[PDB]
Amino acid sequence: LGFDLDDSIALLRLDDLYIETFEVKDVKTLTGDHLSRAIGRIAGKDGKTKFAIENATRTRIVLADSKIHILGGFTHIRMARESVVSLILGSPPGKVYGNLRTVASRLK
Amino acid sequence: SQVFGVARIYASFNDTFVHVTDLSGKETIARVTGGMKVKADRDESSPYAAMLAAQDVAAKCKEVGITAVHVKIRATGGTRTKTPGPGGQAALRALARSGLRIGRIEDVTPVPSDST
Amino acid sequence: VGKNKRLSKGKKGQKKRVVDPFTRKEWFDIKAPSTFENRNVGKTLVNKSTGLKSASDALKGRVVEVCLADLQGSEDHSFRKIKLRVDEVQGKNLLTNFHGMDFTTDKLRSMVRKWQTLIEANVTVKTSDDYVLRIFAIAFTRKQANQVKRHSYAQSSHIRAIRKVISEILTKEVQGSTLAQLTSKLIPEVINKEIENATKDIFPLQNIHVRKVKLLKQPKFDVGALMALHGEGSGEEKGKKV
Amino acid sequence: NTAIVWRYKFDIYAKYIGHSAAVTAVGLPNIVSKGYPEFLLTASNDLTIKKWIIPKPTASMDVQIIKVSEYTINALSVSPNDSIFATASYDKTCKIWNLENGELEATLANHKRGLWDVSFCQYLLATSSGDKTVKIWSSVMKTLEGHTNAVQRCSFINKQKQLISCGADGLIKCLKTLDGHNNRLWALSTMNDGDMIVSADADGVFQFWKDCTEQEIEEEQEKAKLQVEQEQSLQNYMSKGDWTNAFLLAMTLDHPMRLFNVLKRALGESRSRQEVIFNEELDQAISILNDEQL
RNA sequence: UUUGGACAAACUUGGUCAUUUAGAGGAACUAAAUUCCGUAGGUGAACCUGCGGAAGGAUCAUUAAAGA
RNA sequence: GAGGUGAAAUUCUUGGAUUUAUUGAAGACUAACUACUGCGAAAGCAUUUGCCAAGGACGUUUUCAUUAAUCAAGAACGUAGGGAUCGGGUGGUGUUUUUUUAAU
Repeated sequence: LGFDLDDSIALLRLDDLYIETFEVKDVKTLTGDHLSRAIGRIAGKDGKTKFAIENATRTRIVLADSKIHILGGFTHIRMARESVVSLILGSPPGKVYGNLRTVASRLK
Repeated sequence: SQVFGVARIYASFNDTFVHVTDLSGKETIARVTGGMKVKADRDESSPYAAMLAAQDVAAKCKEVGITAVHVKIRATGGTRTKTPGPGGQAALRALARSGLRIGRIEDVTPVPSDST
Repeated sequence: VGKNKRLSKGKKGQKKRVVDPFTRKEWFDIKAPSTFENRNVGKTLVNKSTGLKSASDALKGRVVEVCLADLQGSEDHSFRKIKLRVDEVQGKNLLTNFHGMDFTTDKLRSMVRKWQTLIEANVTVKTSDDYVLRIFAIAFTRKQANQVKRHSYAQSSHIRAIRKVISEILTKEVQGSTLAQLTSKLIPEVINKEIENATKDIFPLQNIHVRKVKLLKQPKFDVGALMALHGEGSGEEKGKKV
Repeated sequence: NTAIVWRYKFDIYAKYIGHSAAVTAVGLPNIVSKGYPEFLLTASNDLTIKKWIIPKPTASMDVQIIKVSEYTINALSVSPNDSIFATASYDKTCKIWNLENGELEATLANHKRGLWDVSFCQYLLATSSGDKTVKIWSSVMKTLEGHTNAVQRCSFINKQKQLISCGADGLIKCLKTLDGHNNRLWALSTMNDGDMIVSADADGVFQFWKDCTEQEIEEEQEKAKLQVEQEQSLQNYMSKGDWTNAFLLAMTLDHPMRLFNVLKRALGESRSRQEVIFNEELDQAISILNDEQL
């Protein structure tokens, strides 16, 4: 499906990590120019916002051209999914950085 | 000699359904949900809730007599997520563990051809 | 859910405790038509065989969506599940007939990719019996060997030619056949290779499939014809001893 | 369809037909003078009630007679005076009708969610709704109580308090919950409405409560009387000598300064007098004692 | 038409007793550590319901060879 | 029990809500294919098949002979170079193709 093989081994061991999947097309209907804005906004620059969500919410994501996948534990899936859907609705990355600081404080 | 039911595992939002039927589709056996096991109303879509729900379905279906289950995962369909959430894999792992032979995992989630 | 949530004015209606229906239910087993092999496909609960909405007529309407690998024992077609309509109940064995066919959706969702175009066709055709089928057909552009360009697109005036010749030849393949013959020529996947042979002249055409047969009108029962599709049978005595 | 009455170990006495399934409350008078009652007030899910009469004995008597001048769905409750009965139900309808030509006399709506029960004593009205509070009528809006969730049924206890059910627990009136149940309750029954029984029921379990622990305040008065008795005898012993039982009272009351003084005097006596390190009675008196005050 | 009649739910005036009062004194005792326009609607402006629109908003892995 | 959310709540539900299966009706839309590709004067335009006309590029040893452009008023609708691709044409000469049914 698209995660790396060490991530899939991390799904194999420690069996309580599940794998959610959703689409860009469900929210705001995202015509193709805005879709390019959406995936560029989620990936950031050199993968940095995606790696920020990865290291923050203790989960790991991958994203195809219109369909993304998050694997991890279930409430971390939900935290990453609400941060991703806020960012794909379109928010300042500084604001989502502060929100992920608060969610990492919930994690600790 | 084995006999076959059909899972019809519904990985909905805010809920999860599992009810095995004999492979026509009429005579359903042991409808459970995610709500009727946990007591919180917050995680009636819990993977744990679907896990013990599928365990209870496996017990009741082994009581009736069906041994294998053709499994069919359905998401909520429509103009919505179109793709199974975590509860589908949770119920799948549970009733694949719980002594029940599994056959022909599929995906029967409806596709819209661009409805509203 | 629990004890702390709510009463919600719907639980006051009392519960009508237990009926224990699986002590009352009854097991039948299904016999598929003899075009296939391995006609025993499984078992089915119905009801207790009493009067007043009896079992043999509360039956005989349903369908069963069995897998073709479960019918043929060969994993070369794990997809292409079929639907058998249970039609004539005769002595604990539900004699069924053909009712439809569909691909499991993962196969076509893994067949379709980008950088190729796919062709659809579908006709309403009467067989040599009085069944009518909305029979479908899916097709895909082959990337030709020694190609260079990424595209492999059809010119959309080849698309009308391919769809015309594919509707014509599968209309011929239905109308020169009965329904049992249509199943026995659809199982070893031969109208696909016939489409590819009669249509490789115009375009290279990667894997062809039919993927759907929908029955829209059935002629009559013809109990004798349905028994002829399986094998004969005459229900006769069991000892009285009273 | 029906509502029936049983009289005489029992037997059927009179069937009653004609409703939409009669899925509702019944009611009898609390004033019966002759050898049979004369008012069966049943409700229905026709959004109506039916009053009728239970006739003379020595028959079977499946009848239907008097009017349905009503709502036109639960909790019918009859008066000891039988002048006004109550039919509170169905999203804040607190109506009370008159066991006669049934007028719309003093209907009330001061609740928020649907009603669940109404009851009122022989000894002046209390209803219970989905507002998780119970409310008291006279007229208009005397009192309310309030707890966790969905007060099902209430009942007056003998003049002025009331006990309520089915939050998860039978709670009296705030003061004194009683929480030996697990799931929902539809049961509250008293013997003589102030006395030593009240029975309640969960989905499976029975709880019989004896209301015979109001001698506990009597024995608590006895405990305080005991405390002041063997507290003042401690002062008497401190002023009169014989320090042994003075030590006993000081240890059982844990009075540390009097403890220090009592065994200081004991120690001075043991130094003055002539195996043995205090007086020997106090020696064995601290020898015998248990572990907690040790 | 009541031959004639004890009684009879509610009331009038007083008493009798009780409930809280409600706060206002007096004087005793015990305690006291994401932005915007146009069409239409209403909320006071904003803001918001729904639609067409311009992002002036910041693309990381994955990519045509497989030898049963 | 269903719904719904960050939690709830409203609502629906033993006259069987949710879910399952067999159908039937209704309107709207044309998932994936979908691309830095196609068309139209512009807004816009994606199911199949047929009809009705129109249009563009190419091809051309065909015809007419300056008929052209530009816009008030009016009118209808609302610097040079290279690679790749789409549509048409020419040439080459391998595989797909095939052969006396037509086509190209």
